[PDB]
Amino acid sequence: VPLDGGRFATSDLNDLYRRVINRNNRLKRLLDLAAPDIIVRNEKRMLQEAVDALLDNGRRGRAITGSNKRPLKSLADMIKGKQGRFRQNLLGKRVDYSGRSVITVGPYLRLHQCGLPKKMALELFKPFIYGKLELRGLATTIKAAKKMVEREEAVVWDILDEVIREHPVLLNRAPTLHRLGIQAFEPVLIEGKAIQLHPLVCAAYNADFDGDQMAVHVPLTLEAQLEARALMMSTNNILSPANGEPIIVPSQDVVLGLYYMTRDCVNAKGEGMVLTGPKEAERLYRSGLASLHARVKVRITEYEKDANGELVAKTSLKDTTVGRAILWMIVPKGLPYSIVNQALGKKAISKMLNTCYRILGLKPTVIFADQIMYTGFAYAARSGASVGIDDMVIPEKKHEIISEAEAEVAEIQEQFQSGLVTAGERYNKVIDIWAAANDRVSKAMMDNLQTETVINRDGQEEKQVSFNSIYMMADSGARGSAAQIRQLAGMRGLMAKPDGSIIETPITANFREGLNVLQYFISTHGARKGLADTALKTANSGYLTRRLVDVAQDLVVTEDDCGTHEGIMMTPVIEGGDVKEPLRDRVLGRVTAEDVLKPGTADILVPRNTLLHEQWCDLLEENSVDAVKVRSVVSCDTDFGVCAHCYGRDLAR
Amino acid sequence: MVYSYTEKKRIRKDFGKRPQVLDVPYLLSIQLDSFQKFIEQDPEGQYGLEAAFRSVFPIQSYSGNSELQYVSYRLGEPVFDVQECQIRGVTYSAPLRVKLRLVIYEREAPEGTVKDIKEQEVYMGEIPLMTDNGTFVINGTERVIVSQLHRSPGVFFDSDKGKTHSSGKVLYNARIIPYRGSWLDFEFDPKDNLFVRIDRRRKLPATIILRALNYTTEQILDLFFEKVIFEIRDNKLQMELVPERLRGETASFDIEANGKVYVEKGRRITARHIRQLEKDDVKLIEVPVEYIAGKVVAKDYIDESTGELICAANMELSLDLLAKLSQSGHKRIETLFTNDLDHGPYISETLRVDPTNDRLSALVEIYRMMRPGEPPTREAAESLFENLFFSEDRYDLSAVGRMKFNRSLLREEIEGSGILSKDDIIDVMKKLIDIRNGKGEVDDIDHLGNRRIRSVGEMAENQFRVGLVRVERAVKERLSLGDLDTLMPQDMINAKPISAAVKEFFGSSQLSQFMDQNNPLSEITHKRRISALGPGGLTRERAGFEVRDVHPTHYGRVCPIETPEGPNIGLINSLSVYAQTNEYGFLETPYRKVTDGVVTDEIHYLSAIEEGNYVIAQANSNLDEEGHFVEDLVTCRSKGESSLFSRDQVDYMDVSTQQVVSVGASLIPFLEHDDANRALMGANMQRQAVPTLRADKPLVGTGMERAVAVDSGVTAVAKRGGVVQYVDASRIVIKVNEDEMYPGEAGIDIYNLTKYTRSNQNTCINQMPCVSLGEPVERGDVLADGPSTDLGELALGQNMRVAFMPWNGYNFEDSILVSERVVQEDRFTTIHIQELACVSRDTKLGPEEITADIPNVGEAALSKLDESGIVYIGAEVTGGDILVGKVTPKVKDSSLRVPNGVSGTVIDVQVFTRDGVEKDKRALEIEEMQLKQAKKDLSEELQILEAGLFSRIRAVLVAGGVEAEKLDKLPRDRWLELGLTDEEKQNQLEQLAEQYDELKHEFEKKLEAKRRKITQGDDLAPGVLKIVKVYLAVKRRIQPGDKMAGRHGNKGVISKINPIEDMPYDENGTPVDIVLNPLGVPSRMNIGQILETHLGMAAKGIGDKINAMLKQQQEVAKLREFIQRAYDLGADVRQKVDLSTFSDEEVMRLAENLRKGMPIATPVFDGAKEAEIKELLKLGDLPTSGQIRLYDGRTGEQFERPVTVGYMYMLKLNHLVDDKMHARSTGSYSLVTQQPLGGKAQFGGQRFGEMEVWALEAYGAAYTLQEMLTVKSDDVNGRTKMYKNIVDGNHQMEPGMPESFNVLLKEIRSLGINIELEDE
DNA sequence: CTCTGAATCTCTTCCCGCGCGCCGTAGGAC
DNA sequence: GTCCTATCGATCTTCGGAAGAGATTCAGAG
Ligand SMILES: [Mg+2]
Ligand SMILES: [Zn+2]
Repeated sequence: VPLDGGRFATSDLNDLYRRVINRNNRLKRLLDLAAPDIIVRNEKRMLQEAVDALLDNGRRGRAITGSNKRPLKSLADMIKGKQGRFRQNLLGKRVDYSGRSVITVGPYLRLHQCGLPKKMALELFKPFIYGKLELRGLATTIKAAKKMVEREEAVVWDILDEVIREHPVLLNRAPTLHRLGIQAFEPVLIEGKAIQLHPLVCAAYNADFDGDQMAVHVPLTLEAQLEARALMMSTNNILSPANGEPIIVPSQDVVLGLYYMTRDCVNAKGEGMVLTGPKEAERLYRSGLASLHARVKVRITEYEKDANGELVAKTSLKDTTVGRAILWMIVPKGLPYSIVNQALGKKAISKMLNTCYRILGLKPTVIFADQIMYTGFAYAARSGASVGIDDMVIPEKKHEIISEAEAEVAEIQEQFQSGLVTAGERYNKVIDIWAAANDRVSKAMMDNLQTETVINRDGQEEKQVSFNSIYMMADSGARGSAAQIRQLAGMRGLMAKPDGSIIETPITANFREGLNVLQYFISTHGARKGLADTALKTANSGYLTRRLVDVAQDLVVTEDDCGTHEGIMMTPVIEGGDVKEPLRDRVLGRVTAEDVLKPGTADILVPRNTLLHEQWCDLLEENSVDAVKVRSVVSCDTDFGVCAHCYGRDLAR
Repeated sequence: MVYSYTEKKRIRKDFGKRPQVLDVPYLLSIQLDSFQKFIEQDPEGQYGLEAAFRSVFPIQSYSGNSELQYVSYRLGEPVFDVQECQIRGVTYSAPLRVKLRLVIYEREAPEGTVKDIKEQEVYMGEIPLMTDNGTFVINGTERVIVSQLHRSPGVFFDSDKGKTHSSGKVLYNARIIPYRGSWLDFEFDPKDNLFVRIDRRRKLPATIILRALNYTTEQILDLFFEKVIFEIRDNKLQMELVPERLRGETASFDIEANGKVYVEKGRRITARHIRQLEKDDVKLIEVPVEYIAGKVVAKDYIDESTGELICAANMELSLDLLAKLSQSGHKRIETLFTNDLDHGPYISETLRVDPTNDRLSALVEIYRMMRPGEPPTREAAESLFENLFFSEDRYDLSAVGRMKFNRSLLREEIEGSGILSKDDIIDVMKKLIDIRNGKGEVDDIDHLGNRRIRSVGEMAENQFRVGLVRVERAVKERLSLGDLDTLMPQDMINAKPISAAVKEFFGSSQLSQFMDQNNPLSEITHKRRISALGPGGLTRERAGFEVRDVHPTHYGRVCPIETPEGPNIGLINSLSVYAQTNEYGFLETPYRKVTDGVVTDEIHYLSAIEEGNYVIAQANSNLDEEGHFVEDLVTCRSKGESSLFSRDQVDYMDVSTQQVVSVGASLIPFLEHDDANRALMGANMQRQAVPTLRADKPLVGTGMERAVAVDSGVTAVAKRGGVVQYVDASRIVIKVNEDEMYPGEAGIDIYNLTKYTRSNQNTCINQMPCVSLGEPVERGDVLADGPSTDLGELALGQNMRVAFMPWNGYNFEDSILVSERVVQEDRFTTIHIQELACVSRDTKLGPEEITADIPNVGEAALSKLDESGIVYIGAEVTGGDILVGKVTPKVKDSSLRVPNGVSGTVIDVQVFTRDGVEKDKRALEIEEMQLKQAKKDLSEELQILEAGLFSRIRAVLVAGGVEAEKLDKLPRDRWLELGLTDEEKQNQLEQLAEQYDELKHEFEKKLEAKRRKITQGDDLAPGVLKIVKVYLAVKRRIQPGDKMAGRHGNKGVISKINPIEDMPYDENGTPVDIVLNPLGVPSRMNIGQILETHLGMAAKGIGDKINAMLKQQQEVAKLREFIQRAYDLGADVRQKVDLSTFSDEEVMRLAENLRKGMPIATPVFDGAKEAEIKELLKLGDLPTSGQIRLYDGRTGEQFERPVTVGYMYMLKLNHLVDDKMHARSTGSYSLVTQQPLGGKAQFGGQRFGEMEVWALEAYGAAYTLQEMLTVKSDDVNGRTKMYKNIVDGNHQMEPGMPESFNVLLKEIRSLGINIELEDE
């Protein structure tokens, strides 16, 4: 190809074939002109050494070059590896009908939607837009509709909002480690230029919102839409593929709001009255007559689905708080209130959400998750949950704890100053005195944070769980648990040298206060190690997943039951003393290999190829079973695949 | 106390406490004094071009038997100055001219010349020059050479565990690294046999070198090993005991004599026994024959009588051998002492590997191991071996390498030759063997005493050497064969190889970086980067934790925070604020001398290996105003260890609390509080802020802004003191005062400011005045702001009023919520200037034209072109507008159209034309401009001298010799024709009218030369006829998706542009401008951002009291009282300031700049205590909790509990969204395989890359995948059938088989590999 | 006299996206 | 100045990758 003016792009192969053909022209000449052996052995060497270049330049002694020692890319350099066809153009390739933008958070989306800019939708869906303007007969054909789109006329949006009206679009970040990293959403149009993503789903992508771009793809055919809607739509993927654990796990602000809504404060406005239901609980809150975390009694009703699966509705007085009454109004009618009657936090609400999925199923769970999100945002707003430096709490015992520990370290030093302790022992004991100070500072600081709240119970003071701003965030599990708050206001503690060996004199300061220059300079030996690790690791992790999919990709589940009776045995992992995992982690949802007996003898408990779903694994936990034999894909005697029963539960379903 | 006239306009209230004894060095002396060190000639020939010339000249051929020799060099002034050069697009360079003298000798005679011909300065090349901003201009583009940091030349000893063999033991290695030439490695084999190699070639037995130097083995053994002797007298074979050779080891055998036995069999030996051994004088002793039967002999033993061998040096003895050789009369037999701990036998072991006999057989082995396939040959071998280590053409420890070598061998002196010598290698071997004998230490590799900085003035001296090295090879041959009769030096050399060498360097080297001219900080922190990469360095892909990590010698030399996280952490570092390059290139940094017990205010720079010899107190350490330490014991660092030591034990002290950081981090306030992750991301995000439209000042800073904005050279700085004569936002012109004038000059310094222009990153850079007409200015005052500055403080961003709270989730996770009030104010709008160019050529079908007569297009488009064929200035343009109506013969409308998507106002055009080619009225329009701009500024001197000279007529008329019957109405040289007599005054008149004519003739050549600069065309590339460049300015606003960041490494997209009524507002009804999320502060431990907010809030409060005191018409004496009460606030803060001396005028002029918040300094590790922020907030009428109750503008409800409100500083980053939003329906495809193009600069499709395909396969989704990688992508049929089915709305595909896979088949079948598709 | 141990050499692998920026055959002979 | 032909067939490709595995080279001996 020509480039900028009358110059051909140096198009490597044509320099290699040029080498060959020149040499061959000479060799035909010198053969027919009958040169002596030494001359033809010259040209014959130079020809063999040139065809060497053309095939796989650089397996020779040295690669040949035509610039500042750039080796020319030969054929075999075009086939292989990271810039060659197999990886660069075949296995994955660039695609039309795609676009990208910076993502930004859209709180108002229902979980299945994402907003995408009108400019992109109009530049992406063009073929479908022509397929409406001809169908309106409003444009004569492509030749006119093209112009009618270019002019961006007033009709086109009402057409676009009919084209798109339910065409799923696929959003994926990159890298995309796992299936949840491409998902489909129904688009809704936006005026701006960012892609408005749903808040809960950002966690799945590991999409942070700090300027993290994301690509979008339109699926074109009917089949690509039916696959997108049935499989990849976000509503169908509330669980992880890898472990039976939600991926909708609540966003930090949502859980902050729900924690704040459900606390009890022992003094409050409107405390102690009795109400006929959530609705007048809300009227009581919204008019400002009762505080949200005030204690109350309410009439409640709750629903249970019986042994058949049909609802029994029940009603009672409940003793609770205004905000637990309001929150009960969001829960779908089939869960027990005992799941809400407690000050909620990130673990407690994940199990809340999980139990919704356990009891109702998917379709209520996605909507309940949406409502949780909206609720948490709204009460987190009213909560005004700011952060402020007067809210960093230093336990003044910290001053004494250093002033004590410093002298005891100097006792280890004075022995050393008398030769009375060894050079190893002096060090490895001093760092334990600093550990004994550090545990004490941390414990005093967590006690002080809980200690900061005490209030008059109409007469005489009494204590309660601390409304201290940073402590709400830790105690809720929103962000920054013990290891962070310890550094913010307790002490930063011991630090490590480049070779991992521990510093003899720790950072007894904390970030509420200043580090001096040395404490700061040593602090960076931590952090720069942790960043070097990130930037170094991100290669080897990827080369690991490549090697794995590129060995696993041959498997597909391809029979129902291979017909084995063989398998392997599961127990709690008992080691180092106590059990590091229970049986219910391992065995849940495999199929039994062999008939599982009652603990004891001759009474069978589970038939010999039964899926041990949850009601079976709770039953095993009712028994004194320790070892269970189950089928495993390593033992499944299907040729060229695996049988379904040997694989067992599909974790995402 | 005094402040300069640009300080005394916004005296930043300073909270610092430590008195800054050393004021920050000019932040680019790293670069400028490097290049000055290259460009200056220096008779002490090291450093500079002159050193390189003297590295090659004199130059000669033996067969020519004549020479040419360098005498001296001159460097002419650069053909175009920087401004004009940056327009015209060439490189700013200087012509290199060299006095070469060619000397012609004769045969037979003494060498006295037949002739010698000094060529009058042969032209040698064009070396670029550095601009005073420290940047090179290389093709109009402005480029910066980052300093390299790499392993200094020297000798280095090393060892490792597990990386080698892993059986618990460690292997030791020594290297000699020259500056230029071959590396030599010595290393042991595991079995302690010693080996050597050159340049990581094959392993050789190490004595092969000592052989090659023609030591015999007997001599080698006298170089390395201690003697033990046997004397065959008083009884057969007595033995020479040196007592100290037995200690700690077991006396496993009979040694005794004469009285008390020292130590009998089986017992250790100790001091008291050695003293008894000495007191008995054990000079000879009895030992059993097993002892002598252990020995290896030192020296050669032929039988003299037969003349024939019985034993040889390092041959091993036995009783029968000892008998026959002492029986042969060799009554002194001599051997070596080799205790396994202290005297291991490694060289004898090496002589058991050794295949060599003597010198020649080793040279044979050398030449065959090094040059396999060439013949060894006695006359030929040395022409390898000497050029490995002993010849200047190929081995060279520079003066730094020799110094480091001598220091490591513990030599007395460091003025030494650059080549090795026998004893220079032997000393390395001995030191390596001492290490293996356990009596020494290995060096830490990654220590800033072993790695040295190379900067531009050294990289370019090497590349210029590569030049002279290729001229060497040409000129030697041309001289050797030449007749010497007609040749003159300009025949002998030609510039082309030098120019190739240096131009490729400055143009394209891995270190000639394109400058990040993003904002004035990013200019500087780039000019002072330290890079480990590039030529002679390591590589970003090929290093690990050993070098990325920080090291204890970094303190004060390299900033630990400011490194570009990502694939090259710590392979790039930023040279710390105060640090400096030593003479040799090692990084050295200033410390205060602690003299006995007082901190003396004198600074000594310490390199990284001077530092370990002292104990140095941390910068915070207090003093008593005499300067004794206040503390009785104090924290110091010492040997990388740190601990507490006594008062008056300590020996040096840090110079400043800023010493540990770079400017990039030194600008963060309250850095004392931040996690070093978030310090790092802060100090990296500051260098990306784009200059906003109306930039001002950070309210909380560090007082480093007053230095970054000035030293970065981008504010225009007053070269000499004077008074402002005129200002108009394009020119500023200063009547310099006569106390700093040069006597013949007009005395007037213009400053033509640069206006709207593209930065290298497309942000605009318009300088604006800060002065007023008639205002006085002093040398070094800022006259004009740069981009991102105001009043000469750095000012990247805008001091936006932020409150920390959740808001319905719009600021979830990280996002920033923003009020419409900020965008309405044009707070963050920013101007992006693109350059588009239309080239035109003398193509093969014929020459192009620029015209409006374009074929196939009507006035519907052409309405914006003028009649010449270029767009009007001030045309506002959009996609597809024709900017330049180029056309090609045989007529084709190829014309410059504005690319898709972009839009803007055309702010300027430029036109460039070859020689011998016609202009047009847009070239004449630009000539009219530039001529007039030169002529005006010249006239404003000629006018000033004319006025002075006619005064110099008038005054000496009016004062005496008056002729003023009529005077001032007349032409003031027609004043000569008045009738004054031939007394001296008429001769003064005649002479000073001739001085007036010559004053006209003076400018009569100066303006001609200037107009000749403008009249000419330009040095176009071959093929082009002319080029025109057209600039589009876009005023981009701010919108969802744009990125903003704080200084603390907090960052977000802005997520919604909320209308004012929805912002929270306070109990006074002012809404907040931004709502940040709180949870990021504990979760990422960057709580310094809260104290910036509170101190920012107080900063607003003082302006709030001042603005009220200016709306109310308070008298200055009350106003001065409040301002003074603000500056004196706090503890014993460093600064003192007396508004009593500000003359009221300047008190109002000060107030008029505080009236939007008092600016504050919080120097990095020395900031305000909390108790001083509270104190300032109490001086304002503000709530000292810092928090305020807020209400929600959606309802007017109160928020529960107050929330933080205050003035953070926020930067718009250059990652703004419309520069990234992209989408493609269909368009281009690549040629080799039909997959879509990739880009925004091309209308590309996103890569559905490898990992996404596994992601689809992991759903069941097969049809989606089939589509994505065929129909949507590659199948040349299917995609056009798909498109039509979609416009038909059929929703069906025909999938085929991708053409990229057919490419593969042919690319395999283009090997002799028959791959084929198969049927069943 | 070469058979199983071990020893030195080369070959091969090293995240995914993305955006800029520039830079892009020579020398000799007719 | 343009067109055609060839590369260090009279040097010196960078030491600062590890690894990890194989092909290919050598011990102590039956
Ligand atoms: Mg991110
Ligand atoms: Zn099976």
